[PDB]
Amino acid sequence: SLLPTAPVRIDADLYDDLANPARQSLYPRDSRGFIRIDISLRAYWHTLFDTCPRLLELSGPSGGAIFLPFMAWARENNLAFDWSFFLWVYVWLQQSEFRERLDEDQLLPVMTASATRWLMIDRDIDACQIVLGSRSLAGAAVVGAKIDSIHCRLEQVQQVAFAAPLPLPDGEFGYFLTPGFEIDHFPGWRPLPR
Amino acid sequence: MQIGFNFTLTGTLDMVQQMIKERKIDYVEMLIDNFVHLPPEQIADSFDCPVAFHIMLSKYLERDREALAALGKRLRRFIDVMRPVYVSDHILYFTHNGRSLFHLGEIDYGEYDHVRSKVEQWQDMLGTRLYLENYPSIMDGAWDAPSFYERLSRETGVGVLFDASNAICAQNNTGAPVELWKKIIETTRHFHVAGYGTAFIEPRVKADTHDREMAEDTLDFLSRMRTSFDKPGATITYERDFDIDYESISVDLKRLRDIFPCV
Ligand SMILES: [Fe+3]
Ligand SMILES: [Fe+3]
Ligand SMILES: [Fe+3]
Repeated sequence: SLLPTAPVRIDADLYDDLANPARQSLYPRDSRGFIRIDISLRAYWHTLFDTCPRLLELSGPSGGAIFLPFMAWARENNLAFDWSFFLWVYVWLQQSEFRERLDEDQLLPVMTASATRWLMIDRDIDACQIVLGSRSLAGAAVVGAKIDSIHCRLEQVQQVAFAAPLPLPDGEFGYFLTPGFEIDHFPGWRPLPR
Repeated sequence: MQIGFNFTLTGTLDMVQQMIKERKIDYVEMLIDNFVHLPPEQIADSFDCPVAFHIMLSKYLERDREALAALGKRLRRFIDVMRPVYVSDHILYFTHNGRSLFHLGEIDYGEYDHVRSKVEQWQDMLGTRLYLENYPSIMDGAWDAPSFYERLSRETGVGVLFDASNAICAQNNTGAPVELWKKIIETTRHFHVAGYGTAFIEPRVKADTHDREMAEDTLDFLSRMRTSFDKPGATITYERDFDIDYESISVDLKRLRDIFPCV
């Protein structure tokens, strides 16, 4: 009735393989470790595609043609799967078989998704907004602001236009953080973490 | 038994205030580190009842000390303004070799010395007694966990926030009976319960999703041992993080009141 933990015993045995779709097969299919890894893989899958459904138009409904090579490429470049997760999927897409089908309609969802993830999970008390820039988004940025009022009806992520031209980032993307909820300085773009 | 509900999203404010008016819950449990940039008085004035604190992303087992201390200081101020009935956090594994897990890991309970020293540091920063929640185990750490939490509580003075449905997940997944937790259940005042789902590819493996009505074996658990759960000052937070639907929540809230009547 229970599923055998099979060649392992505890979660710590599986840590290294929780984000690796290629090594999942190495566990017996009827084993608990195979299931545990599968719940983890699906968390990554749904975090990517539930938030940015238009990416499935690129890959098809299974998402396999993005998800499998991107997860392999993420391990290769030792990506952190931090708030910039979605931005790094877009970077991968730019060198992928899908590179010709990227437009503003794919770009803005992944920028919103990363600004949203930053403002939901970052715990730096001293940073209240993230500002995201892109070479494919001239003169604007995507700003994610932590909640500072229980009674806001504005979305926590907005697109904001700058009156003074903004330098294009060196990479596809750049970011900076602000203390408090204004943009009263441009310190220059930082490159994506990791 | 007081019955609580967890507040995580600001868009659920009007619903939670409705549950307070209709006397469906008696306190609100804040996922408080979601709100560390709000004015603390605005939260206190939003809920016409006591509150309690649940900390999700302190990551106190791994976070660097400077960022951890700043978060602690901010939370200490929230504790002064709102006087939460209790303050609680987790024993979770968030990051493997610099890579964030999106489905959080069960710590290895062999690592007691590491967890002990981190717990003491974080409890010290918060300035109050900390309660630590059990994990909805999938792998066989479920068998180690009760003895681990009792030792940890003895040596550091933390309390245990006992999540009944996480333990039922652990039992369904690993065989570890929920009776292993009897001593902790008769000790702590503070409890959690929620619905759980299943792994998409294996219905026998239970996932702690908080998106669903409480299962029958979770309800038998609470009912079978209602005198062990219920105490002076006992509280139980119902958790609903997804499909946050007013009417389904009210079914589960009423079923808890059926099990734990007011007098
Ligand atoms: Fe929790
Ligand atoms: Fe819980
Ligand atoms: Fe739970």
